Amino acid sequence: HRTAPKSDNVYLKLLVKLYTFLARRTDAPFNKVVLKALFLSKINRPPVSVSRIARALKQEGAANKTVVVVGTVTDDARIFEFPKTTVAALRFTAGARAKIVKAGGECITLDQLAVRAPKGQNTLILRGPRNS
Amino acid sequence: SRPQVTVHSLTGEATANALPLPAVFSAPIRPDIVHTVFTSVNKNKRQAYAVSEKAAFGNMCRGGRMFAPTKTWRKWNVKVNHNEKRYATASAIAATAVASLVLARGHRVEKIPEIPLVVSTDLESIQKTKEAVAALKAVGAHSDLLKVLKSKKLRAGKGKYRNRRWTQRRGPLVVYAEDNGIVKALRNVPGVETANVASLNLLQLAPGAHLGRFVIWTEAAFTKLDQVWGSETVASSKVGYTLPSHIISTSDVTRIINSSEIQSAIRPAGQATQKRTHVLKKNPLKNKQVLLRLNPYAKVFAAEKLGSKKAEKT
Amino acid sequence: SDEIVWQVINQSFCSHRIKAPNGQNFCRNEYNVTGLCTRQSCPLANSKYATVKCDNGKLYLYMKTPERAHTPAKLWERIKLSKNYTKALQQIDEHLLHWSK
RNA sequence: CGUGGAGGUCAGUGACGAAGCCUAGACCGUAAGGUCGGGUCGAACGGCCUCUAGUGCAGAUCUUGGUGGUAGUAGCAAAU
RNA sequence: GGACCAAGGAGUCUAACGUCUAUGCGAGUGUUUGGGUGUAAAACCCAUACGCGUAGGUUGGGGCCUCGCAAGAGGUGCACAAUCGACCGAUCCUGAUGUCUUCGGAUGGAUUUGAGUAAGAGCAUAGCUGUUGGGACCCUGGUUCCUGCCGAA
RNA sequence: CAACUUUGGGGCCGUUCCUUGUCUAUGUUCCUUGGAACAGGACGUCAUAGAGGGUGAGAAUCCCGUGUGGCGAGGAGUGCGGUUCUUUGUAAAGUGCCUUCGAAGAGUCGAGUUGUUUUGCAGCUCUAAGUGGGUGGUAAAUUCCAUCUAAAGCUAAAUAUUGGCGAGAGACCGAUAGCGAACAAGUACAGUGAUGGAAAGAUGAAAAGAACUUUGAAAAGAGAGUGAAAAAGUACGUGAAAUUGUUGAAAGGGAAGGGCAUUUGAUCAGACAUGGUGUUUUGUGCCCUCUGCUCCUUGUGGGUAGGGGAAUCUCGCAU
Ligand SMILES: [Zn+2]
Repeated sequence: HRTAPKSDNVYLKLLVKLYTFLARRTDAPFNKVVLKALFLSKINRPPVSVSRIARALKQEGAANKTVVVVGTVTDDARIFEFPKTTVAALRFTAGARAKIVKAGGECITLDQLAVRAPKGQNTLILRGPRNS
Repeated sequence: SRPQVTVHSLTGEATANALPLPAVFSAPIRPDIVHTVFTSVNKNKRQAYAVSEKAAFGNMCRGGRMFAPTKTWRKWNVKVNHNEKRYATASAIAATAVASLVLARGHRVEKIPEIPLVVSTDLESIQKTKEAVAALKAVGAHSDLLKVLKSKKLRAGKGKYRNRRWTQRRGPLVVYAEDNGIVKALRNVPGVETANVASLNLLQLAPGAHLGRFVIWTEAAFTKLDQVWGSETVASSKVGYTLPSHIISTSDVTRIINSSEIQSAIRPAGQATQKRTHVLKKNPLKNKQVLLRLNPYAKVFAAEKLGSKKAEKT
Repeated sequence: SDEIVWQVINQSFCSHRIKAPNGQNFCRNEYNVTGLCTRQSCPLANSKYATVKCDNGKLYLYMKTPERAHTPAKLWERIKLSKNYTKALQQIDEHLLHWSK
């Protein structure tokens, strides 16, 4: 479909340049997935609730994994207990950002994510549940 | 990204006091959003126009009614999301610090003390034009003023005789906390426009949607910018507003690429331009050198001459 | 910020940039070494920079450091070049030691 | 690609000649078109990044204006 | 359909739903009826309301991890899909404990049901476009620049 | 009954409002070009005035204004602010308590019908009540409760305004557009009338609008002259195409057009090109030496003076 972001956010195009350097110069399929996810529209980037993130952290062997969201991490007050984990994403709503910080966790940008996992070591990628 | 900025005297020199950055200059710079907001804001001060209602009968006809009589109820003003408009203003304010942007727009700021240029609040208390112009001489924005003054040209359009006769470039923008006669003093000099910190007009900020007009700050205004936009320390003074975040922390991508650890994790690179192989086909069965890069048996084949070999008489 | 400043200068209005009939671009930036307005070329988009430039008679090497991104009056450093052509090229290679090609 | 207008910019061009017109003058564009020479001419006008539209004509027995042949013909109050 | 030539001359605007895209914020979102402010039809700030939305298993499977020189193996598994479930509402029978003589639904069934639960995604602005209506391209006829790509009945 | 509490009317002068009048900055400094500087360059001054216009071309500084304030003048006037003159006569009013009373919209309400409207209104006929009447919920019901006073009247402001009287603006049109009408446009004209309804802007800075001679009925010329320009002559800025005339060239003889390709003929373009490398001569300077001064970005810096020397070296320049 898109071979380029149809957006004109400059910082987004910067991350596209960074991850296209990675997706050329790495052999992990991770950065290719990240590049293909960066092209997605607002409909094709559905938001991810932090409740869905914690329900994802209920998976086996994932507690020392990091989570990556190409999209927006949104808050949900329907959860109380949220684990201390590391979340990297594009955008953070201030409620979800305070949930992650208040749980002792970490709000990460995708540049710092690339610095931490250039080959995508020990990661998780979550997609929002699209209906319409 | 330095912590603080030296205030400058009206005589123009490094005053010993310095002021920390108001962290508004750390805002994301989004010229797409500045552009989209700027179009709609520039569509605001517009007066409608129309043809007469009933005043042959053909659009093709001489003197007939025209195709599509221009009606007043075509949309003139454009509604803008308030956070989005504030975001455009914040990106403009952050862009004014940089001054590679200010040179990139076109300003004569090559001999000014520093960026963002901050003068004492005593500047506000000037009430005469000649003193404030001499003050801007003492600053070093004189060349920008002379640029604006030379730049007065006549408008090429018909709108010359629609009360829009003359045109000229824009110059410095003076930001004050409080008027003390400064806005009357700078009113007569061309190209200079003053602004309270509360307003900070985007049209005055990024004229023509080009980021980074040359902006002069007074000392109290520069402190007051923290009050106006907030920080992580000072709240906002705007109801439920936050100085917005970055999606990428480091502004330099090539720094990240060439850092150390990406440079550790990455395979070796190519020649950075491709070595052309086989630019032209050399046929075998002639050109015996390319026959010899193939089939090394061909040499001893020709040596023994097996193509003309005599069989046994059996 | 340099790549942000560059993409502003590139994708939006570089005031020094001139558009040729060919399509090629040209900065009227007085410090620009090549005539062009490209990524390496704009002095506004790069903080480490250098330029041979003449004041009335004598030719000066002009150095630009990221250390002086602020204070643009004190921005450019000036070096008097020798009248010996060989010596002045040697001076260039000295002051641009550990510097890019 | 072109047109009117608008914001920014080129401290753009211009009475030592802008715009327009002509050009059995040259050039660049695949083209839409653009650039220059020369002549005429007298007062404004362009390039770039954007905005905006009353924005592109061969026809519609289109509208208006101008000019042909018919034809020195018909014909002599065809208007005088 | 045409004597020629010049100029003018034909899909504009608006309203209501709809897709797509971009942007801001995000379970919220929407300043501009209005008030305050102003260098004054601009910009700037905003009280109260209002609008719209919100209020289990198995099989895979992007990847990721481990091991393996590699090939491959094992594990955890995004989105989404299929299955088997469960529950809610309905569906038609069972009709208890009680029962004001006609009230009652307890329990157990049965199929489908549903943009159902089983952990949100929307609001606003802009752009391009689809349908409808306002004279709505102009008056059967006409309907204004180029190039590239795709291209039927 | 007890107290308290209160007084109205003028004048005048200000103020307020309207209508005006008047005053209130800074170059016409040198040079070039131009018919004309208001253009270009150099040097300036004002500014709470760099809006706009005019002046022979883009005028802050030439003029009018503009901006800031000032001084008037004539009215309107009770809006209030001072003064000043008077106003009482058992005058008028207000609050609490006590006592005694304690009167209101009828051809209306309503009902029927008809028309009209989508329930009112109108007509016709009938036509009331006074703890009354109107209207709405309510019910565990021989209900309760709610809420107003119709059939008399006035009332600013927030509102509409394609008219009037004025202003101020425009991402509007620039003479086939924009009003039909930028002009002696509702005109000329047409129609018996009601009515319909055009076309038509630009000499020049100044008319300086062509003295005078001559042809010529007269129209038009030709000499001449003005003008920066009649390649601006009241047919007049600029002056396209269609179409016309003359001359030149070529072709054709009842010939139509283009496309390719080439000759011939005519014709145009076609260096302000004239240097580099090495060596050598002499001279000069940021070259050498000595003695300084100065700016900070204080270094791998920048500017700059004086005298001496090339006798030797060396760089650049000139030769
Ligand atoms: Zn550039």
